[PDB]
Amino acid sequence: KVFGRCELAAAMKRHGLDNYRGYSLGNWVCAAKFESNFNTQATNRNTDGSTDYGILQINSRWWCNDGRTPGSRNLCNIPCSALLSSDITASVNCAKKIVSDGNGMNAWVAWRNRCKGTDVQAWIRGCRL
Repeated sequence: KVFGRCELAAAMKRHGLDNYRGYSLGNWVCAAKFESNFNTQATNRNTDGSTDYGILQINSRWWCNDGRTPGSRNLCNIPCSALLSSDITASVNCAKKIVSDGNGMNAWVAWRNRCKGTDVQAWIRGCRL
């Protein structure tokens, strides 16, 4: 599923990301934009052999099982395919664990490089929330 901007903002809010670990909703929407272009089915292979899955490009070395990432963990206790669903619950719950891990949203390289310190509120401009 490819979410609209304001649609994804509403979904993320419904599932408890707004101010989650102190990160306003705009941060999350911004992260999703640059990670996946709001596309739940986004996958991207990494040089290390792991793969990133879903709206927030969660990695298979630590977070989900895809059955092909040697020596990886599955800390979110989910198959990586769960992260490609039109229903974003698995991606959100897994993101909550990731952002709680120590480095906050810096875990998302695209967030650090493209969203961090910018006017992230712009991403929820005009949305019914």
